[PDB]
Amino acid sequence: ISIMDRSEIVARENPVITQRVTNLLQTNAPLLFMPIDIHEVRYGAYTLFMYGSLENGYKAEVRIENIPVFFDVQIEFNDTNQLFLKSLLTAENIVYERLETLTQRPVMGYREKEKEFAPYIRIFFKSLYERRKAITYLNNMGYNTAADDTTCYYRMVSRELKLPLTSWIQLQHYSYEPRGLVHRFSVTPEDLVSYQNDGPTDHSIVMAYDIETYSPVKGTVPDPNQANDVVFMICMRIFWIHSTEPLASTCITMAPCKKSSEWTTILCSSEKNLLLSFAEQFSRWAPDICTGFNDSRYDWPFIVEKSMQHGILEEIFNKMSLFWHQKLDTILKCYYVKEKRVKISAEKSIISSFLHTPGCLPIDVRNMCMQLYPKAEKTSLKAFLENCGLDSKVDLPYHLMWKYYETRDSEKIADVAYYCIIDAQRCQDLLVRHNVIPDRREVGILSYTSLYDCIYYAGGHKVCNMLIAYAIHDEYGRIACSTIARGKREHGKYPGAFVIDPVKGLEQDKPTTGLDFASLYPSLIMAYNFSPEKFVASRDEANSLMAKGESLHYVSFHFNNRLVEGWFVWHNNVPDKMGLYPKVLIDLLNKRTALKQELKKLGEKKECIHESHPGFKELQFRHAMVDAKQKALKIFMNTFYGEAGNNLSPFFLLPLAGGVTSSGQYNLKLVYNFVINKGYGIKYGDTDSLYITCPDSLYTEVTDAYLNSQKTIKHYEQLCHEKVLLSMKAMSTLCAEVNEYLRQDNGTSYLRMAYEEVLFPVCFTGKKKYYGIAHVNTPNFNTKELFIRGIDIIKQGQTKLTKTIGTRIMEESMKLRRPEDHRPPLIEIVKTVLKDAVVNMKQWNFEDFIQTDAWRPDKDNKAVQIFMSRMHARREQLKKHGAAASQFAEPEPGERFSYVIVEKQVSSRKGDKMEYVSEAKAKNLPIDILFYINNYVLGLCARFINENEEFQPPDNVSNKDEYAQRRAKSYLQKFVQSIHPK
Repeated sequence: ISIMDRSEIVARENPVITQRVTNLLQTNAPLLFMPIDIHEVRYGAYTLFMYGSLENGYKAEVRIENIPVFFDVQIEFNDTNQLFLKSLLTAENIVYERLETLTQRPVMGYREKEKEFAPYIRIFFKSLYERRKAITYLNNMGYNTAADDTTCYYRMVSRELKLPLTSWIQLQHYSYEPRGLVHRFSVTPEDLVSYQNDGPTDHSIVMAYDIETYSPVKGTVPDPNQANDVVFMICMRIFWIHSTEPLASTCITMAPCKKSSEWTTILCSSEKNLLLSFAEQFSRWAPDICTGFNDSRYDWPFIVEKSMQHGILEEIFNKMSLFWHQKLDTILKCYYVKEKRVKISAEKSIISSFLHTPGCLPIDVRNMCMQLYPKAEKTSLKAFLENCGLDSKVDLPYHLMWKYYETRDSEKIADVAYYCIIDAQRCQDLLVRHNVIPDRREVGILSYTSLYDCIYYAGGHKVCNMLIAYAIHDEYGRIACSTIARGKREHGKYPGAFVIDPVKGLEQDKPTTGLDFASLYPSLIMAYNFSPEKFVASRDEANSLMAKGESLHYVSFHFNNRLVEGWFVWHNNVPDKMGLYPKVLIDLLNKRTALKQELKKLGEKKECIHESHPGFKELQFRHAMVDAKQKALKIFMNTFYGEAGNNLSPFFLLPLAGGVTSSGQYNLKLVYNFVINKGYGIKYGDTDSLYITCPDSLYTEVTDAYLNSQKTIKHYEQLCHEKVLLSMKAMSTLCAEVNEYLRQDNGTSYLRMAYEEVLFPVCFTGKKKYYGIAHVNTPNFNTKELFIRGIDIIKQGQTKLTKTIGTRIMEESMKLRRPEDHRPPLIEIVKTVLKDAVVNMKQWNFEDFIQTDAWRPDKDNKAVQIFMSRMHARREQLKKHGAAASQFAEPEPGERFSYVIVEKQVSSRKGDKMEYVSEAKAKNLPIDILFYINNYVLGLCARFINENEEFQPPDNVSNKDEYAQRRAKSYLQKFVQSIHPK
C-alpha cells in the first residue's frame, strides 16, 4: 500500500542528497539540520527539544542537554551577601546548583567608565520550575535581577549561545540514535554551531489539511458538542516548505469515495475510525508544520471535541507526537491551546485554539493573512485568495454538499474530496507565495526566537530579545539586561505633537512635495544617543557631567500634568561612547543597506538572465531569502520605537520615550522655521513629513516667459514641466542645506532629510489626506497612476461604479489648466462630475452596478432581513403561476447571485429593490442608480467636501467631524436630487 513515510518520500524526491546525508550519518560527520518546532521540559532536568528536517528531508529530533540554567541579580560579590542570598533562597526550599561571580554593565542609568561595570551573582538551576520560582521570589523581595526570561527560556538559550532557532544548524558531534522515522540526536551546547552561510535548499515538510463536517439539521453550522453533528470527511496534502507541488495526498471519508490517482482514499466506518486513520496518516507523514485556514477556530476545536466525545484524544495525541507519552489531563492543560490571544493589529486581535502536537508547529493561514493584511475587512479564504491574486474552484455551496452526503453518492463524495483537496492546495499556495515561513524565519534569526514566537506573538518581545542579544556581547561590555516590567505602572498621554494645519484645497501653481525624515525615530535615537544606559536623571549629576566637558542633551516634556526631565550623554560620534540603542540601530541600518545593495545586484543579475536558465531556481531562491531578510530588518527597524514607547516593555523608560517624541517635535520645529525663514511655504506637515512649496520668486522668469509668449496649451504644459524641474533641483539643494543645518545642530549626520518625488498637481483634503501626480525623476503629466496617501479609494471600493467615479474625479481635478482658463475648485468639479455621472446614464453598464451579498440568517442585518422576506414572499407568490424555484431556490448556503438594485415602481430599504441577474438580463429593467449615488458613493466623495470652510461645524459641536460629514452629505444629496429631476 502506497502510504509512504518520511524516509521513502524524501528518498524518492532527493535520492542523491539522501545518500550523502546517510553517508554523513554512519560516518558521524558534521551535518546540516535546522529546527522548526521547539519544546521544553519545564520539570526535572531542563532539556530543549528541536524538531526539524535534515538537509535531505529526514524528520529529526535534536535534543540538547547540559544547557546552563541561570539568571543574574545585581548584588555585590562579598561572601556574606552570597550566603545571605542562599539563605533566603533556601528559606522557601528552592534548590539551586551553584553560584558564579561576573561583572556586567547595568542597562538602566548612566555610569562613568571607572564605575561602568557592576557586580552580578549568578544562580544556577536544574529545572525551569525552580528558576522561575526563585525569580518570582527575588522580584517579590525587590532585588534587581537580569537575564530573567520566565516564560520562554529557549529564547535565552538562543540568545547567549548565538544560536538562531529558525536557521540552519551544523551538528559537529552528536549521539545518533535512529528510531523509526525520528532520527534522535543527543547533543551538548558546545558542539552546536549555527550555519552562518547561506545554507542549502530546505527540505522541511508542511502538511495542509481541511475538514468537512456533517450535521443532520439543515442550514446550521455543525456543532462539535452535538452528538449527531460529526465529521464525515477530511483531506490532507504534504509539500516542501517552499514548493507547492504535493509530495503525497491522503483522503479519509465516511461514504464510499471513488478511487482517484491524485490522492489516497482511506475509507472509514466510524468517526472514531476516521480520527484514528487521520492520526495514523499524520504520524507516518510526521510533518513539520500542520496548517489550515481558520483551523484554530473551527477545525482543531471540532476535532478535539470529537476525540473527547469518543474518548480517544490521548491516543490521537500520542500518535501525533510519539516523542513523549503524555496523560490526557496533561494534553488538555498544556498541548491543547484554547482561545490563544493572537495579536493582529494595534487594536484588533483574534482568538485561536489548536492542539499543539510536539514535532509539528501548527499554523493558521487565516491568522497569517490577518497579520499580513491587518486592515482587510474581507476575511474569508476566497476573499484573501483573489486579494493575493489566486483563483479558487467553484466552491460547492453547503446545501448541495449536504444532499450529496445524505444520498451517499460516491461520485459526489469524490467531488467533495476534490473540493477539499483544492482547499488545502489553496491554503498552501497562500502560505507559500506570501513567503510566510522564510520571512518569519528571518525574523526569528534577527530576534533569536523560535518560529512559534514568530507566529503566535507580537514583535515587542522580539525587539526585546534582539536588544538583550546585542547587549550581552563582549565588546559592548556584557550589558546586563532584565526582561520583566519594573517600577510603578504609569499610564498617560505624551504632549501633543507639533501639528501644522494643512492648507486645505487644490494646488495648481506651486509644485509641492514632502521632505520626509529618513526613519525619524531611529534617526533620533542614533543622533541623540537615546539609550537607557546613557540616561541621566539627577540634575546635579548632569551638571557635574557637563563640568567634565561631556556633551549632554536635555529633554523636558509634560506627562500627566507634571514636567519630566532627563539628560542623555551624547556619544560624540565615538563608537566607544555609542549607546546600546544607537549601536543596535547602526548595526541594523548597515545590515539593511548592505542587503539592499546586494539585492539590487542580485535582481539586476536575475533580469540579465533568462527564466529557463538551469541556475534560475537557485538564483530566485537567493533573491527571495535576501528579500525576506531585508524585510525582517525593515520591520524591526520600524517597530523599534513602538516597543521603546511601549510602557509594558522591560526596557521602557518614560523619560526616553518622552525625549524621543519631544526631539522629533523640536526637529520638526527647527526644519519648519528654517524653511520658513528661507521663503519656502508649507502646505502640510505632520510628525515626519513637510510638504513644502518653493518661493514664487523662483518661478518668475519662466512664468513671464510663458506670459510674454502666446500662452498656448503647449506653452502651459512646458511652463509646468520647467516648473517641476526647477522645483526638483532647487529643493534638492534645499534638502542638502537642511541636512547640513541638522548636522550642525546635532553634531552628527544620522538625522537626515530626504525627498523622493514631487507633486506639482496636488490637493489636500484633510489630515493625512492628499493626492497628486508623482514626478520621481522627470516631469510627466500624462501619467495615469496617481500618488495617493490616505483616501477611501484604496479601501477596496467594490463596485466598478465607485472606483470609476473616484478615478474620474481624481483625473479631472488634476488636469493641467492655465490660470487664464477656468480653474474650478474641488467642490465645483465634484459637482460637475456627479452631474455627468447621474444625468448621463448611458456611460454606465449593468456590470458596473454588481454588488455581492449572501443569505445571512446569522448576520441578519435589517437590510439583509428585509431582503430575506422580500425574496421569500416573491418566490412564494411566483409559485402560483410557475417558474419560482428553478434558479430561484433558497440561497441558504450563502448564495450571492451578485444582487443588483433594479428600478422598481415607487420604505427605501435595500432589500426592497433586489433583482435577479437572470431576471435583470431577461427583462433589462433599469438599475436604481440614484440608490447607489445617494447611499454608497456619497461616502466616497465625503472626504473631498468636509475640508471646505463653510462645511466646518461651529465650535459648539463636540462631534465636529461627524456633523460636518452629515451636513456636507446632505448638501450634496440635495444637490443631486434637485438638479436632476426625472
